Amino acid sequence: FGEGMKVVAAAYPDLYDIIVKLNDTVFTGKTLDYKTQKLIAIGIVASRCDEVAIEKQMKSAMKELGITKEEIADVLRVVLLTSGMPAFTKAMKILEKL
Amino acid sequence: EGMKVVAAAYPDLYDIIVKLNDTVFTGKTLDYKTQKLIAIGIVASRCDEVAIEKQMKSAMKELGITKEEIADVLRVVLLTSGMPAFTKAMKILEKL
Amino acid sequence: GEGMKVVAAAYPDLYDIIVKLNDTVFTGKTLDYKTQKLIAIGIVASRCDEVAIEKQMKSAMKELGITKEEIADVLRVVLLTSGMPAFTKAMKILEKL
Amino acid sequence: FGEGMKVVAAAYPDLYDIIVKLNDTVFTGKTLDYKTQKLIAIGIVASRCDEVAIEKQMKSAMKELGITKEEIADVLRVVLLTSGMPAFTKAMKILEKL
Amino acid sequence: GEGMKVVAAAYPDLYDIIVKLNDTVFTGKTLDYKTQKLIAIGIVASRCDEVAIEKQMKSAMKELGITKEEIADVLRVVLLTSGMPAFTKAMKILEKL
Amino acid sequence: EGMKVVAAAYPDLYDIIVKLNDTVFTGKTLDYKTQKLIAIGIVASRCDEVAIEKQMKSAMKELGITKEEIADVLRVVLLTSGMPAFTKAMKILEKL
Repeated sequence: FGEGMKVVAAAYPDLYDIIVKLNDTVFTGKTLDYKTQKLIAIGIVASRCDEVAIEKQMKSAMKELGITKEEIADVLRVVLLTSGMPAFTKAMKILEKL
Repeated sequence: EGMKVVAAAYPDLYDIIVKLNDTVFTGKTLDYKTQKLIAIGIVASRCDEVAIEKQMKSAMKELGITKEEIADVLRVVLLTSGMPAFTKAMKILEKL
Repeated sequence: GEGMKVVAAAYPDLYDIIVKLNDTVFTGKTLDYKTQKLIAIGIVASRCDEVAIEKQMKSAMKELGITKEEIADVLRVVLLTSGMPAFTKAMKILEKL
Repeated sequence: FGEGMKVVAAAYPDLYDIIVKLNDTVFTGKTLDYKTQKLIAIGIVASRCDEVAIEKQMKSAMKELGITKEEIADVLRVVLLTSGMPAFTKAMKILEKL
Repeated sequence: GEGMKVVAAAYPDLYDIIVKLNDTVFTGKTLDYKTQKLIAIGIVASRCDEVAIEKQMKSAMKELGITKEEIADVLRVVLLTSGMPAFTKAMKILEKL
Repeated sequence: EGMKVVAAAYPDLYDIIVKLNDTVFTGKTLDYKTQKLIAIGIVASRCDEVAIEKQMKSAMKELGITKEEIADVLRVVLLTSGMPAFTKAMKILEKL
């Protein structure tokens, strides 16, 4: 996890621990694999305005799971349809710079 | 219907919407099912219950996407978007 | 609205400022009220509150004689800026209005 | 918790349990009391479009904590300033009907 | 934009439909392009993406000769529909533009 | 400044914004501090980092609201709004 979660670990250890368990359970799908769920997470975050959140989801996916920029771009096609040009173009620019 | 009126009244707009849809869902590497699961996650992260119900229903009917698959998407909605979105979407799923 | 009827009854200072806010917002330096009301439609149509969308559209048509095709021109912008879910919800609302 | 959470209890017991722990920890503030936090929760939910979520937060607050409609109305004043007339008027109407 | 330059290079079919979408959206049945572009400003100003806001405003001023007071009339509507945070962010963007 | 320009260019608008603010924060029963904590929660549930940082800074400076109090608000943001909003706001808080 990123800087935000390290602050939580420092400030509120028990809350941190419950968040980690939540995260680990969320990403233990019954049918969908972790890669698919992380692609979904990218889509959701990219549909909103948090540029740093978008960069971090994309970076972690590529680093941790080996997700490609081509796979991310396919996620962004869905962002365009669901969410419009502003979200799409912002996300595409972030992907390009990664 | 709804798009049925767009087709009749605004044929150019309708034609470009059909093409936008078709092109979006012609992925370079991810398949259509994966893209539709992403679409469900995005819509479920918001408050439009109709979009959510419609998105889920179409996915199940058109693609054979399962309720368990949808629930796996909703897990991600909880983490990204919080309890209200998650519990609303789970209630919707249960009625399908 | 029902919301505003009770605000007027129960919270007269808040109601007073709300009316004045509305009046001042819609007293543009350059843009006319029709243009501003079309902008308002676009903004609420870009979001998920069906009631707000139906109310902005219905008041526009009633107050200003705005047509469904004019509202649809607004919804074109909603599609581009906001995506298919917002567009399709708002277009169904418009059609049924 | 409401119908959504009962579905989660039925479908995913371990996920349900982690959510309950998260909830209980979130509402164990270090300084702010539970009433204050629930008023904040009303504000946040009311700032968005989920009418059912708004009705449920308000109902539970009034039932569980004895929060008044006058206190909720003061929350909604802040919703107006932060979020605009649509959110304010929708929330006020829901409060009125409660 | 940078986003669109790479889409054009890498994804020509998607780029093609995006351009056509834009062109069709901004070919209104009744409303003119200026009105539609003001609506677009209002919608993106109601949300949190500063880049989109700066881009819509800058293109409006450049393409259409839209003035800061005209944009401010849009922002009046943003305040009413969307609240102080959106209004103040967008007004600062406008002022600095 | 930003509102400083509004004051000069659009005096009626400015005057009504000041009154809206003042009236909103004249609660019938809740105090100003409680209302400002609510405001922090609402803004933090969204993506505008500047609004969040400004809201927190003003609250601490104007009202003596503490970082621990702000963190208690952010707990509610996590539950209502998810991890991204929570972790972003915690990162902002840490720098204040």
